Amino acid sequence: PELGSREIEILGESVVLVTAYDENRKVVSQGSGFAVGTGLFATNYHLVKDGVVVKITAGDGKVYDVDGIVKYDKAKDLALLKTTVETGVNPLKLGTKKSLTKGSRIVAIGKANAKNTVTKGSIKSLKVDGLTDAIELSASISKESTGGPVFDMKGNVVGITAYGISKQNVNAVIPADYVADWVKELSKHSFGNIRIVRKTLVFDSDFEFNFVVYKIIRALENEDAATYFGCMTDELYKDETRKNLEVLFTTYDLAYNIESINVVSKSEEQAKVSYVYTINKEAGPNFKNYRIIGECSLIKVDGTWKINDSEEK
Repeated sequence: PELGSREIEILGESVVLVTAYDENRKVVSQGSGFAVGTGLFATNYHLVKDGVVVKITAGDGKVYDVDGIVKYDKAKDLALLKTTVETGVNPLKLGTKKSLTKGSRIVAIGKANAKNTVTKGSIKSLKVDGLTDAIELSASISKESTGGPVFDMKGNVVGITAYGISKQNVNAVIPADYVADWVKELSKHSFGNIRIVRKTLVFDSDFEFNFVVYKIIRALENEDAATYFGCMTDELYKDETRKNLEVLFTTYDLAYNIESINVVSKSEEQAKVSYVYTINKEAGPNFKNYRIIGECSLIKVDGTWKINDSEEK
């Protein structure tokens, strides 16, 4: 009852390279992921959280654009990505942590920069002190394989590698049950109907405009008023806004989940961009989580695009 090389090679064809880029096309993070649907890939949240643009590379070299993050869990360092198109990458069958015993053998597969690394090991413990639900392994899985699948001797995905998720030198993996729950919920929706929770951009002809809106929302999320006011014309700055931001940044920890950013209209010195995002409270006193559906006007000032008006509901 041991997973053979032939099976490992076949399962490895579902493992992909996940690369996140900043607005200047620089690589900010890179790791592994795996297909769990035709256009759905599981990975770590840390590999994509700072990616303005995210790309997936399959074992055959094919590169796919990421449309956005459809599910995520910060405490479990978990993310589910949706590609802009359905890919030819075969989804992997997911198992459960309920079948695991301590001492049982596992195989982790990761994609280096798009060739595979196979790491062998065993289950040390069915819990990890400090984590709500994690599995401890007897030895380490390399940083480059993070976000990749962990298989049992039957070939089912029982975990997801998560480099640095616990205390230093603790080797912990997240149970596949969490990804299976997301896949089951999303299974009831067609591909085109799956909704984005945290939007990632593509380097297309609309990038210059969509990025202003992406940057200004990201600045509110990072508690960065200097970047927030830098995204708008000098005219839009108000002392009252600056004061309101100080209270918001010190009172709460907030997540700004972007659903969509789209150019409505554009020209050489003027543009309109629509956007949808939610504000979710992670910590602090009472806060009513809410959705913002807006549209803003942009103008080119000394070459740099800036927001000169907005309307939100």
